Amino acid sequence: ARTKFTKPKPKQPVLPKDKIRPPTQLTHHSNNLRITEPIPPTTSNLRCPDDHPLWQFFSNKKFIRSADDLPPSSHIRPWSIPELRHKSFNDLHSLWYNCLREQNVLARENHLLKNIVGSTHDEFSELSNSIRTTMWQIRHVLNERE
Amino acid sequence: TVGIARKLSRDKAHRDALLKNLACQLFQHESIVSTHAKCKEASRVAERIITWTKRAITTSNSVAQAELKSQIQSQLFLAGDNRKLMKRLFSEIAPRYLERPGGYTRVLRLEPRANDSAPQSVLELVDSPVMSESHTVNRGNLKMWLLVKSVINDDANQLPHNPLTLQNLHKVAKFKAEAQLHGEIMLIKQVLLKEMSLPYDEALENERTQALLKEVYSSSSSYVMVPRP
Amino acid sequence: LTRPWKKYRDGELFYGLSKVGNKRVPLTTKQGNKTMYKGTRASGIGRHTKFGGYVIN
Amino acid sequence: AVPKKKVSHQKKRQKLYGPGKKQLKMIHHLNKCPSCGHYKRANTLCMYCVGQISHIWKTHTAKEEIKPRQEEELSELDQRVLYPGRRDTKYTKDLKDKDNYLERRVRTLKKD
Amino acid sequence: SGSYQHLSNVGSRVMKRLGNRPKNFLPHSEKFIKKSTPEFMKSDLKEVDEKTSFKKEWKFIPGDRVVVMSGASKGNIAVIKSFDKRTNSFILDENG
Amino acid sequence: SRGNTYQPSTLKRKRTFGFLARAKSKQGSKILKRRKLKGRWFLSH
RNA sequence: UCAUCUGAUUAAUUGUGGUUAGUAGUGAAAGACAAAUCUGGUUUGCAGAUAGCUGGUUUUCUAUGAAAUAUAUGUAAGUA
RNA sequence: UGCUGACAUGAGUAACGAAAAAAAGGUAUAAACCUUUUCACCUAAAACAUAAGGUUUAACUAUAAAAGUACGGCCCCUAAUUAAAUUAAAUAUAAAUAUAUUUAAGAUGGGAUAAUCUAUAUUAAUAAUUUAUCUUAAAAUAUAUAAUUAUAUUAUAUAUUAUAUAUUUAUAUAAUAUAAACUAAUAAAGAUCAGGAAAAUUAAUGUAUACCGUAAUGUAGACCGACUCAGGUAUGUAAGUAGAGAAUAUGAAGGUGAAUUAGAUAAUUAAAGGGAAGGAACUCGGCAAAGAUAGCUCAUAAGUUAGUCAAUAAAGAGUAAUAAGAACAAAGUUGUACAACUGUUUACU
RNA sequence: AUAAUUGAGGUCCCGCAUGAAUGACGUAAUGAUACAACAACUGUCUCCCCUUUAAGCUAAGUGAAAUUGAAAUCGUAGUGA
RNA sequence: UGACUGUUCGUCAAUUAAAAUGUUACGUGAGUUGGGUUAAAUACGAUGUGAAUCAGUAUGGUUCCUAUCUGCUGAAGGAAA
RNA sequence: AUAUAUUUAAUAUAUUAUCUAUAUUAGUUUAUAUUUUAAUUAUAUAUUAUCAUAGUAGAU
RNA sequence: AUACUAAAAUUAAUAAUUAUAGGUUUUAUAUAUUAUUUAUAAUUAUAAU
Ligand SMILES: [Mg+2]
Ligand SMILES: [Mg+2]
Ligand SMILES: [Mg+2]
Ligand SMILES: [Mg+2]
Ligand SMILES: [Mg+2]
Ligand SMILES: [Mg+2]
Ligand SMILES: [Mg+2]
Ligand SMILES: [Mg+2]
Ligand SMILES: [Mg+2]
Ligand SMILES: [Mg+2]
Ligand SMILES: [Mg+2]
Ligand SMILES: [Mg+2]
Ligand SMILES: [Mg+2]
Ligand SMILES: [Mg+2]
Ligand SMILES: [Mg+2]
Ligand SMILES: [Mg+2]
Ligand SMILES: [Mg+2]
Ligand SMILES: [Mg+2]
Ligand SMILES: [Mg+2]
Ligand SMILES: [Mg+2]
Ligand SMILES: [Mg+2]
Ligand SMILES: [Mg+2]
Ligand SMILES: [Mg+2]
Ligand SMILES: [Mg+2]
Ligand SMILES: [Mg+2]
Ligand SMILES: [Mg+2]
Ligand SMILES: [Mg+2]
Ligand SMILES: [Mg+2]
Ligand SMILES: [Mg+2]
Ligand SMILES: [Mg+2]
Ligand SMILES: [Mg+2]
Ligand SMILES: [Zn+2]
Repeated sequence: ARTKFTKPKPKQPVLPKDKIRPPTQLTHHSNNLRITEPIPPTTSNLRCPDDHPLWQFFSNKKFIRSADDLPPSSHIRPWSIPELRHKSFNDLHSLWYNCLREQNVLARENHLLKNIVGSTHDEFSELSNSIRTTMWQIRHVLNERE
Repeated sequence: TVGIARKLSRDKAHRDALLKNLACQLFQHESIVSTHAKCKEASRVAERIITWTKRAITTSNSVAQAELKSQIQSQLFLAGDNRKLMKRLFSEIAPRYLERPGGYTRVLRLEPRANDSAPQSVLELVDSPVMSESHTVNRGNLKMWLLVKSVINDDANQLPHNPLTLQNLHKVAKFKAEAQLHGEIMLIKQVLLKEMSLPYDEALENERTQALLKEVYSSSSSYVMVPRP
Repeated sequence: LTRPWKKYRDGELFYGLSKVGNKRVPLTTKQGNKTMYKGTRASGIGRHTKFGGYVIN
Repeated sequence: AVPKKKVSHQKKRQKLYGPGKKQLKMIHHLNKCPSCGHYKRANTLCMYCVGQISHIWKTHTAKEEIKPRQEEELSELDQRVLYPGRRDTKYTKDLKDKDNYLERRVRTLKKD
Repeated sequence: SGSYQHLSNVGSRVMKRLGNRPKNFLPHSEKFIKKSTPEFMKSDLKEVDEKTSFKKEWKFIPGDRVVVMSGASKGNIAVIKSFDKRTNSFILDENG
Repeated sequence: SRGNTYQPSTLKRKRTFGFLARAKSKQGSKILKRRKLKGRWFLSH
């Protein structure tokens, strides 16, 4: 520890002027740089495609299907098993895929309703259930045929 | 040590820091609200600082001047918004008090704060200029404003001015040119009217102010004292 | 204060509504040692390597 | 260290409300405010008038709300894209409803 | 809300317990429910279960015309506009 | 200073008291059966 | 807890996992520790163990009303 | 000293848990929330990265992003160990079971390559217990008269320039270029206490790169302590100045100023500072509290088991210092009893 | 050895009732062991004084505890399980 | 007032006019201390075949309490003066 | 350096105000320091303040 | 004067008279440099820290 005694030794001979090397890089900065306000990215720069496949997750181009713009359960009816029974395999497959697609759009919407607004209306849920029923019927018919 | 100043439930250094801080804040803002005790001690410091500044401004002795400056430096935290505070003290603050002998700060009792019941007070510099250009009014001296408000109220009611109010006005005047005072009052009054619902007739208001000033400026028992028989 | 609407000392927790609860409960991916690997019926896809990698089949 | 007996209703009453010291006095000391004839404590500035003055000062000595240079001409759609509003936690919500836990100064009666 | 409960079914046993409340303590839960609902949402009639509710098996169908007795408007005539399945009850046009 | 006798480590606790540990040994099986008979909801960690 | 004091390259300290315990392990041995403390844990059961011991045993009114002695007792706080 | 519930009493008493706050503005709503400034506190941490742990506590539901190379798991491989698992007849045993032997499981360990970026798959053939890197030698730099003296340098870690060979991309060479610390890799080598286990090459053909961990908290209000508990809790980095050091002082940056405030500071208590003349008269007992005239370099007796053991000896000196003047390391000598000694012991007298 | 010693060290031996691996005996070192002496130093004391901070005290907010037959709970002498 | 002892006592030293004898739960531990003394550890002497024991010896070694009422020391408010 | 007025023939001079004492590169892995090189990036300048038991000491 | 209380002093600002705390001024004290000095007039004169 430092005390009354303390003889501080010098640093170094710092290699006499002539002996040093020239620095590999000479000119560094721009000694004149201004701090300018940032430049936030704008959407005008984009060209969002109209027929972009992710629009297929919405009904038409619409955030939520309004209560008026939903198919009411008075009109909509799920597919019957017997009726399905006389349908080709390919057609059945197509139907299934359509159903799935519909569910996805409902599903997203349903999630939005539940998580954010916190609604309990459950029209979307009901629709999804109906779709699921149809799907299961289809599956049953497929099994049955085999 | 015992009974020279308040202790404020803080050890020496911390207390000192607090008091200096308070002084600095007062210089910055002209008026502040705090606990009564803190205010009372803060005023002591601030007044002393002001007097030192005055002495520095006046005294011919270079040595004395330097010493006073040093003292002033010691008694402040010149860092953030107080960086130019030294300059301010000499150039702006101290001159206002050149003729006034002590009593540079004014402590006014408020209501005790609801949550803590701690007794509160306003601490403020006395003659602070109420009107800054490129700004309208300044964050100035509460007392003056209050007085003006009272006057306005009286006028509205068409009652005579309370003697106390008159006394206060006189006090305010003592170290103040008349015209300047009038101007200040006028400036206050318009603002007050705007704030309140009351209307504003300029000339009439001016006249009223003049009348008020005049009375202020030009001055005008059961026991019988008798010699021992 | 932790939360300024509760000034006084109540029977309130720093977070949540009760420290205790049933600890005997199926554990998920998030809990355990580094070595604890739960998995989520996602990859019986390829085969692990001798060295640590994964060769898809 | 410890009470020998349950302290009777009488005795506790007389300890508490008996003496003068322990009773709340009536605040006799209060008078009219010169600026607006409302009640105020004696030797004390009226809390309404002072508050008003403070407010006016604030309005006048208001600091310039340093709004950024970019966000002023930032398209609404663009803004939406950039900064979508999240759901705040319970705690945050609680904090936000200040009215629930925070008190505004009451006004006195008019003195007569 | 902000839950993700809808995407899962967890605490299945717990749900079952809370879903299938024994019927003799049904008065309890129902009282609480009644307490915690506004006057316009709440209805005086007791709910029927999924098994107890009938599905036709109704004595009437929405659309047809009906006479109402033993109420405040006893002897009323009304068109039955719709039914509430859970409660096994009917809603009547403008009347009843 | 005593009191802090439980020093949680998930590995140790699953390995010692866990369902799989219980089910692997005959004594463990007995314990699980006992808990089933009582109708406990949680047969072990 | 604060101060003070001791070891501080070792018979050192310590992380992670494992083994050994309830007639019973571990123990540089203090009957020390074996999940807030053991001349032998805890839990469930035998089980309402047993207690010549302590305490407790809830309305009213009427009639009569003792003893604390003798003998015996592993008996003298009991019982005949 | 019944049991359960409710409600009293002490009592509006004690306490509110290591503590530095102030103003202005959010907000004529704020001691406690947020922002700015001031002041302070921690700083080989109260910081920054992490492990474990856990009511997701986070900067949150629109949420913690990986083919892999100073990224971890799984996966391969095993250790300690574990396994109603495996050999007419493995062996033994009232049953339960136990045993040796195989097989499988089991991290706290091992596991190709890689910014001049890298390919793990399929088929065919035939390591390390600890510890030190001295002395010498070589060459370099200065004095003096090839040889002496004194000094530092001496195995590795790049960039630049100049050369010779394949043809600006390659190979090798020469010259130029600080200090004290640290890291990794290299070689050499001393000690007795003698220092893990386990999964081959070439050729041809290939590759679309899975799953899970990832917030924040982590010497703590987010773990274990019944509490937002002065306790317990693993690893790395830990700005400079100073110094032998991670001591001690400060603290750049970062973080923090708290579920109690405001006053007042009676008696009295705790934790400190100072104290005239005395100096153990105190007391069971100098308990407690004082008390350090270099921390570097010299110099250090008796005794002794010959070990500067005693020894950091006491005393004493050198440098520094002449009465004003940091913090931390460092507090005497001797006799006797008992035990050789370093160790271990009644977690909580 | 102290002004003065039931303590300490030395020596004497009617060892009430030592003694040799339940080791005997003297020594160097070591010991937060236990007694004692000297030096130095001091609030330990003669003899207490002053100062600081956190409490105590008052105001505001929150808000315990053991205890409790019921109490309208004085002194003295006498009495009395 | 000191030396000695856990000691009250006692033996001395120095004083003093004197260094009286008691009672007060051999006054006073919700006022302090804990040296003596009745626990757990250990050792020595003795006794016992031994676990262990002692009108033995020695080192170490654990209780805490915010005051309800009486009482006392102070300080107020109410009150009939 | 920038801002604001002045003079000059946006440019330069001088006045006032605000802000600035940095930063990058070399010296064989790392970190720090030194010196060079880059850059406007400074004073053995006056006076303060904080912390170190009131930092320590002499008076008071 | 004081734990809180209580006690005691003041609450003057008009025709006079009364200072309670803070400040302000005064002399004094405390510090430690100061005549090799400060102040006024032109290195000189006077007053003195
Ligand atoms: Mg916890
Ligand atoms: Mg985790
Ligand atoms: Mg527990
Ligand atoms: Mg086991
Ligand atoms: Mg271990
Ligand atoms: Mg024993
Ligand atoms: Mg042991
Ligand atoms: Mg009779
Ligand atoms: Mg008996
Ligand atoms: Mg009872
Ligand atoms: Mg009390
Ligand atoms: Mg009290
Ligand atoms: Mg208190
Ligand atoms: Mg606190
Ligand atoms: Mg505010
Ligand atoms: Mg450092
Ligand atoms: Mg962190
Ligand atoms: Mg394996
Ligand atoms: Mg804690
Ligand atoms: Mg004595
Ligand atoms: Mg003595
Ligand atoms: Mg020391
Ligand atoms: Mg020993
Ligand atoms: Mg022996
Ligand atoms: Mg030892
Ligand atoms: Mg209170
Ligand atoms: Mg007593
Ligand atoms: Mg008593
Ligand atoms: Mg001891
Ligand atoms: Mg500090
Ligand atoms: Mg006067
Ligand atoms: Zn008012």
